[PDB]
Amino acid sequence: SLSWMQTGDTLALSGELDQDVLLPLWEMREEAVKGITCIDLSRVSRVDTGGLALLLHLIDLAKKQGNNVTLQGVNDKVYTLAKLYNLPADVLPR
Amino acid sequence: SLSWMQTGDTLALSGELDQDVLLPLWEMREEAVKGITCIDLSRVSRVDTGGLALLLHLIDLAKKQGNNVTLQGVNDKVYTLAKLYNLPADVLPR
Amino acid sequence: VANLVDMRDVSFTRGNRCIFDNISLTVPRGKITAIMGPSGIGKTTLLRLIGGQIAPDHGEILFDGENIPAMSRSRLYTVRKRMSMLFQSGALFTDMNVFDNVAYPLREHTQLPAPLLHSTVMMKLEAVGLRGAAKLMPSELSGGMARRAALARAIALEPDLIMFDQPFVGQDPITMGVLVKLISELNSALGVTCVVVSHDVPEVLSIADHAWILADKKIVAHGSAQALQANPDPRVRQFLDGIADGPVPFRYPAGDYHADLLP
Amino acid sequence: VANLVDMRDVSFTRGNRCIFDNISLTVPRGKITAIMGPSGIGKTTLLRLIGGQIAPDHGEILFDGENIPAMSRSRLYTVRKRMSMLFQSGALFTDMNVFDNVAYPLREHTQLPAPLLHSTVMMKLEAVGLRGAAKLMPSELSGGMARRAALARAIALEPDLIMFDQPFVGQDPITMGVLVKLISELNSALGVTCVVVSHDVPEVLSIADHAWILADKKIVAHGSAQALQANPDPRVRQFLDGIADGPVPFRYPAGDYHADLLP
Amino acid sequence: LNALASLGHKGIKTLRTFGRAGLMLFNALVGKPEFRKHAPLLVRQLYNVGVLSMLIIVVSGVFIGMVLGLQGYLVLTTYSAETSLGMLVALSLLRELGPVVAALLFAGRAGSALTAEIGLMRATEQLSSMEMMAVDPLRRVISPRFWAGVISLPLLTVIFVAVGIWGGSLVGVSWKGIDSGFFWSAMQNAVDWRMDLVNCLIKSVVFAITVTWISLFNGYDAIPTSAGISRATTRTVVHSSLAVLGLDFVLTALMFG
Amino acid sequence: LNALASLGHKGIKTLRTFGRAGLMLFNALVGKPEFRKHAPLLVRQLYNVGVLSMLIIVVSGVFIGMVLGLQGYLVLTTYSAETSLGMLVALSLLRELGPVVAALLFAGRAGSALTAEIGLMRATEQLSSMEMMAVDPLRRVISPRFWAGVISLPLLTVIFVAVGIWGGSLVGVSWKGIDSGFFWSAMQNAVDWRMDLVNCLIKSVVFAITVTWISLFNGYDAIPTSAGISRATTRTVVHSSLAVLGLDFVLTALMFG
Ligand SMILES: Nc1ncnc2c1ncn2[C@@H]1O[C@H](COP(=O)(O)OP(=O)(O)OP(=O)(O)O)[C@@H](O)[C@H]1O
Ligand SMILES: Nc1ncnc2c1ncn2[C@@H]1O[C@H](COP(=O)(O)OP(=O)(O)OP(=O)(O)O)[C@@H](O)[C@H]1O
Repeated sequence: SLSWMQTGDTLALSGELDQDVLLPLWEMREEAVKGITCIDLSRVSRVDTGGLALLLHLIDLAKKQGNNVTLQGVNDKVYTLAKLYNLPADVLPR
Repeated sequence: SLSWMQTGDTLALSGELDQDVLLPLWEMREEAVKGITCIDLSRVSRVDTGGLALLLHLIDLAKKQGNNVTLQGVNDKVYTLAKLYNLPADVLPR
Repeated sequence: VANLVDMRDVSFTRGNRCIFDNISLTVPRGKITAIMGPSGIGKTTLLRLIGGQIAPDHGEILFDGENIPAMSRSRLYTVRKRMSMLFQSGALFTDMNVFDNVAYPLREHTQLPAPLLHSTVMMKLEAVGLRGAAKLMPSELSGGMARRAALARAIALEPDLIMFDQPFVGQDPITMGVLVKLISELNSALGVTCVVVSHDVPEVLSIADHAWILADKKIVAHGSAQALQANPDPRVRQFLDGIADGPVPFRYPAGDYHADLLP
Repeated sequence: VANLVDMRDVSFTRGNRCIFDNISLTVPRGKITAIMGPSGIGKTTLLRLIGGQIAPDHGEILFDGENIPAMSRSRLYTVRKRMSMLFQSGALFTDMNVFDNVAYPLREHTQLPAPLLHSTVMMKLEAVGLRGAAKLMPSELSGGMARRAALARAIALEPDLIMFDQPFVGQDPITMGVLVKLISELNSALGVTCVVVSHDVPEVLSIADHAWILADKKIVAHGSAQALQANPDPRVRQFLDGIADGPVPFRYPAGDYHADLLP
Repeated sequence: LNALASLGHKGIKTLRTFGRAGLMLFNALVGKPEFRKHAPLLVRQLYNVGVLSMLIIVVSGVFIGMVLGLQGYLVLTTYSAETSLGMLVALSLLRELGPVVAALLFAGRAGSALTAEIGLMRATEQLSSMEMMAVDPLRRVISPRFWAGVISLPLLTVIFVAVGIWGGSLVGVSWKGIDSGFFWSAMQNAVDWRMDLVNCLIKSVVFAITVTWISLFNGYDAIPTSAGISRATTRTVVHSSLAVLGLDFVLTALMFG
Repeated sequence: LNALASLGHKGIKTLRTFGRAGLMLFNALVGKPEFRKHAPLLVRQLYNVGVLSMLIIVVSGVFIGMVLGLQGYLVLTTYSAETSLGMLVALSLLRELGPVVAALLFAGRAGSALTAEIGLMRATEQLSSMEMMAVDPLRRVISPRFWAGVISLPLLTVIFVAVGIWGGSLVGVSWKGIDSGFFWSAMQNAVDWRMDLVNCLIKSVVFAITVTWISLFNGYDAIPTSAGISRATTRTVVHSSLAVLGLDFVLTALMFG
């Protein structure tokens, strides 16, 4: 499951993040982002490579209409994959 | 050149020992050995592998008609090839 | 139990040779296990046997509690999403470019959005340091870059066990130095077990944790890294230290020096 | 002058690549010289060039004072009795047995008595420790014994220079341990020079006396054994010690991380 | 007898290869009749075996018709019948040489080079890694090639007979002085449709089932070293060449018995 | 034009291979006509290309004669002339199919597998080490193979026509009810010696010069990796198969013009 919520200005996410549950959340890419400024990483249990890339896409097109999105709640598995694929600052700042 | 002499009971040898000069001395194999007991190694300058093997044949058929041939005058190049091909005692004693 | 792979007592023999009598090995989780033997007897043999290409004649092989040569055709197809391999020559489809090769099994095993699929395979080429070779045909790959591209193809469906069919042979110490650096991270990050099977002592010992020396058909003298560095058995001293003649003969069995050179 | 082989200033280029600009090397008598490299940038190229298979476009090559690509057809045939080679795969005629292969060039270059010729080639199989493999076809040779048989075929006409086209690749440390033991005696005994050309640092340094590291097209940083062990140049520290990334890049030249994963 | 035990190994061995040929092909054409993937996958294979094999057929097809029109012209003139040339080379091509020679050259070009691509694909373990991809290659890489043969060779024969019979209409009509309206006229009422025209296809389509199967089987059980694969290529040409004549003598007995 | 420069590379490239084919063969047959070494060396090569190619010729030779005796039997009966069968299959074999089909199968078995042995012998550098032995291989390994062809194929044709014409004498005489003494009788005064019997050899011996040369050249300039060698084998079969029909149309023009 990839249930997700909003606060009106901040996108929430819950459930697990796999490469088999992410396709309906790809269908929401313009009503999903609403001038978002933060991303919770609240109830993630596993992160996958494409689910990281889906995470990487949502922050990126949250530019040019919205805010510079802050990050929090990371379970320190994504930071392992961060320097692994040596992702730059301007696509993923913390 | 592969000039060679006898003493009546001991085969002498002179000149160089190459793989290109040894074929007439192969033709002498029964008039060459005359109950020989010693081999001089007097004027050898180079020894070859087949010329060693020609040397190894002359001592060997000097058995069963003649003596147990003593050896001398070796320039200490043949002793290098001796343990190289690990030649036993009964075919080459010193 | 953390033991991912465990074969109990495998008895092979193709039919004339009788390789693999009384073999046994355990592969736990989080490890970098290592198998080393004479040279050319187990390498492609055991790895296709452990993969479910060749069926044994005795024993049982576990992958988290399931017997491997007893599954269905469909069920053993499904467990192939877990484990993958990496061949000694590098198995690349020649009639493609290197992008489509590494992005191949994503199109065969999952449904992905097209700009999303394109991006997530592009970053994984950076994960092996091979992003720049993006649209090359697999002919101009100079060998060294060929193995790394199949390695990025190996980590596709998040594999939990990656079989390394001799990654280290015939290569430069800079290229061997690259491959030990990549394979060190991929067990530390991502928690992936890997079964390296080779014969290269001063490289495999820098990464292994529990080696298994397969000298004869038996699994004689297996252990950890520093334990096998001090075992004074004549087999393992000859193999790891490269002794010229021990129990393994220097020469060949032959006759005496009396009739062979004296006809 | 004891310098057997000396090429002055060779300038190659097949036509698109420009390998070998400003190369230079001296090979003296009694030595075991050694040539390294990065990974396939000289190996079969230089050795057929030094043998008189491929003509250069510049420079002069000496073998006791004679220019090699200026001799006649007949005269350069005659100097081939001096020098010989040993290929990376082992060049054995497949439609023979291993006796006739090692006894081949004796029937092509000298006149010998038949029981004498049979005996003198039999002992030379003992010289490589391969007397027992006497009448085998070159298919059941298991690789390791294949190189040693061509090595006994190499020492046929008492050669004074034996080119070793990568003897050390893809083999077991016992088999590498055999080949360093044999090649040590054949320079000590018989005074034969040998030009080993490979890339295997912890084996070639145990036997060499004056190495020549051919990193780029130049012959940069050549010297003796312990002298190149302390040279802190970034090329020779990366190559001999296997540093993962120095001047040789880790990754490939590519674009930025802004348009490749963000389409 | 000591020598009769060496035949006892062979009589079991040579029959198990026939068991492998049926068992490989039966797995190749059963289950999942998917058409979304194969329809661009197959049409790339017809560029491999159809288009590259097209040029050799037509440039050899003009030489057979020019020879039969030349050699047949002497045999008719000694029996003094000019008009029979049109019902000779039409007769000879459409029932004898059309199915037999075109299948020979197809075994030559497309028969051998298909076997090379299979055994090489196992030699670099592109086959053995596709099992780790959990895609069954026999429906995936064999059946695009197998249907690429049996569809091709009937369309390789009808191009052969036509350009063969056109070259026959050159040397007799134009060069060796025969009226053009007379040549086709004897050919019009020469051959029927029911036991001649479709009969050319029956001889040709049953050849394509054998040659494509005998080619792609030898790639599947060849020794993957570089020695055994070229041995398998020259085993494919010699085995198809017996099977085309081993079938044609049977298939000429039923139609004309 | 930008595309016409891609043809400018080819028009120079494809002519330099013809320069290599003459230059290799000219060095192969000049100087040192030694016979002490070659006479046991050559007779081992005739076991390679003559004896192994013998079985495929005879088992296919009986099928051609049985087909032509079957198919020819319908064409004579519609023109009501029984005796013409003996002067038909003798006619057709000895001047048309004898030189053309036997050379095809010889290009099949012996044409391809000779090229495999050459390119493999350069792939393991048995060629490149023989230059270090200072023995010129073109007189040493090529000319034992080249003479092994042109001596063989005339003796491969005369075995083909004979076993071909014997099978033709089965199905017409024995099975399809024709007197035996009548069949050879029309065949006796059928064909002469001067423009028929030696003419079969002239068509066959000029094929052996081409097929053996076109086979052993492709082994000499093939890419020594395992991919390029099997490419060269299927380039040898397709190039000989045009050259046998590219010559036969010329060689049927002179004899019957
Ligand atoms: N049915 C068979 N399939 C494959 N190889 C077989 C078979 N029967 C016998 N063999 C022999 O056993 C060997 C199996 O291949 P092998 O495991 O040696 O490949 P490899 O990758 O070279 O392994 P290594 O590097 O350890 O030698 C082959 O060399 C082959 O000669
Ligand atoms: N005319 C040519 N002959 C041979 N190789 C050529 C030629 N032109 C270009 N090349 C390329 O140059 C290389 C020459 O062979 P190379 O010296 O690399 O063999 P090697 O034994 O692999 O040596 P190394 O180990 O240094 O690669 C080949 O890989 C080939 O692709």
